[PDB]
Amino acid sequence: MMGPVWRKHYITYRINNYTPDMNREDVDYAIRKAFQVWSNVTPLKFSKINTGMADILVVFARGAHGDDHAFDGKGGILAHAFGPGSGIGGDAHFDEDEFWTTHSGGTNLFLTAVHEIGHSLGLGHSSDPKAVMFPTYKYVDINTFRLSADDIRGIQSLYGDPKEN
Ligand SMILES: [Ca+2]
Ligand SMILES: [Ca+2]
Ligand SMILES: [Ca+2]
Ligand SMILES: [Zn+2]
Ligand SMILES: [Zn+2]
Repeated sequence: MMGPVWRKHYITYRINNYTPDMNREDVDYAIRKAFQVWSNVTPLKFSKINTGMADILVVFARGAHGDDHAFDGKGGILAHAFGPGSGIGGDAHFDEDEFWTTHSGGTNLFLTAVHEIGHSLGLGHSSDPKAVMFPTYKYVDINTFRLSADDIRGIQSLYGDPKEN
């Protein structure tokens, strides 16, 4: 059986704080485009809010940061996220000890967020090294990036595919 799902289509996110590694606008853009990857294949729609309680909180932090999953310094775990639910449910956390970038150096924020949001929507890891839900990081350019068949099958068995027209 698989884990619980969001039981609505309009889902909100809030960026709690920004990493200083990147331009603030680029954080915004990378996160929006990572949600779009998943919006493109489901009926889910994501919007950013700046106040109010959001479904998905995006956090940058080092070490312990208030949940049961203290980060571990540079390398190791890069980020983690919680599956659908209230409260900490759906939240996505990125380790500030990594160096977050818009490019092939350090750790690419966009690619990392697509994986984390995969978790936030209910997915687990894939055994396919081409899947974005493969557990370890491997850079691919934002332009060439595509969800694998396995990523699509996974997300569509949870939410359906849309819906158009
Ligand atoms: Ca780490
Ligand atoms: Ca939440
Ligand atoms: Ca950093
Ligand atoms: Zn955390
Ligand atoms: Zn993961």
